[PDB]
Amino acid sequence: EVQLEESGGGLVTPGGSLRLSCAASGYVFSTYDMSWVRQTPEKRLEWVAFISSGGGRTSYPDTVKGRFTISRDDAKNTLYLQMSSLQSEDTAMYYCTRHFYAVLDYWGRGTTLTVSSAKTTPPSVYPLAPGSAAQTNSMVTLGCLVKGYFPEPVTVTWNSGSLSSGVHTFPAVLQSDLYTLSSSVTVPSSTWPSETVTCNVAHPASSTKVDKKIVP
Amino acid sequence: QAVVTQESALTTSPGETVTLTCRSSTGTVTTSNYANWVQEKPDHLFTGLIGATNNRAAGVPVRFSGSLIGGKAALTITGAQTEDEAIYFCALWYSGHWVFGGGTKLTVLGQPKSSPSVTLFPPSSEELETNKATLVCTITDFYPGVVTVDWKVDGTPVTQGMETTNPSKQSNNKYMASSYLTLTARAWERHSSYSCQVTHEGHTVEKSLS
Ligand SMILES: CO[C@H]1O[C@H](C)[C@@H](NC(=O)[C@H](O)CCO)[C@H](O)[C@@H]1OC
Repeated sequence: EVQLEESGGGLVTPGGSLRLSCAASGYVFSTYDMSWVRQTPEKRLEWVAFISSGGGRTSYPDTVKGRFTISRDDAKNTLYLQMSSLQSEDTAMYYCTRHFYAVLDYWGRGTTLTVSSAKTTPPSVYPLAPGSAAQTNSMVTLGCLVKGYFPEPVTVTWNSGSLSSGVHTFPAVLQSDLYTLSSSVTVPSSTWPSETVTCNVAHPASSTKVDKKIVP
Repeated sequence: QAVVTQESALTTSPGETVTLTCRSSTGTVTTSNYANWVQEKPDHLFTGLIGATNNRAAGVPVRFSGSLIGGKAALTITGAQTEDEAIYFCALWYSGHWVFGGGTKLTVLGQPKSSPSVTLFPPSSEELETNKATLVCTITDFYPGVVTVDWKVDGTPVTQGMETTNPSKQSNNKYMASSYLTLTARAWERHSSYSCQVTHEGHTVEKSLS
């Protein structure tokens, strides 16, 4: 059972250095050529480095030439990516893959790298109330705008976990070096505003928690 | 170096045959480009399907095939199945360098088409106090997973200050997305009408606020 496992990513600041590891198992690691590839936040895949069986050839795209260095340790079944001069466009999930006779068949699970100078920052939480008695239906949708935090993630719950059907929490966007995301819930018209609906936002990197009550 | 381009999105139905293509800007794809096709499924799970133009990997269903067609590499799925809805990337080998395409979002109709449910929210009093105003347009329950969102302020199309998330898959396999219009609280007080328009499968759902 072929397995590739990357690790070593986390948060660094521009100008920093870091070594990612890709540990292989379940096949004879020394026979194959390998590559590292990253998937960016815009969701594109970019090839980043290549090393052949034996280590005699390595090759890189011009954007990381001179900064990244791939190498391999056959005795430990592990592929490395030495990164220096990191820049914020290096923020991505990094994956190792093997060249199985020119077929990129097995890919690892990937490790996240965020390169940013932002400081740890708790979010501000604002309520999203219909802002109209034009209530489409007998269902009313409400929300929480979770703005300006760093880094990810945040977890959103409603009424402390008691309200869980009809919740959509969207992927976060990057607005000016900080993240923003929204979560919404749709409830029956007779629930609100008779009953209370609060969004509970937890931000683990800053150990902060915010509870926002949504009022008409 | 080369620019690699693939169809952005395709829609097929289960049991049919779809073909996805990959072209180089360099001119013509060849056997010595060892075209590869990698599948991406939800939760960033990558699987190599085809490499060396037409060599299928082990365990990959037989309905996937690779070939070169009119100067391009191609992937055909004969008998597309429901679990095939996913993103497909191609990579071309340039004497030591891999160059990947943008990836095609392939939909395999596994449920009736479903129109987006759109909700447009006004900025709150508490964010106004900070001299900023965020308009949030939430779009859910749509299938297929591709939408287009346009904003208008007083009937004029907005060209900056907006950010839309990429469609993400819901529990029920329909998709959702968010869009944001970021203004200053002065700007919010100077305009009367705000509109969020969502275009899905030829139909436009619009939500406006005054
Ligand atoms: C000729 O170079 C290409 O085609 C070659 C066949 C590849 N060699 C290997 O894949 C393997 O690692 C061979 C096992 O030693 C190499 O990675 C590359 O793949 C696109």
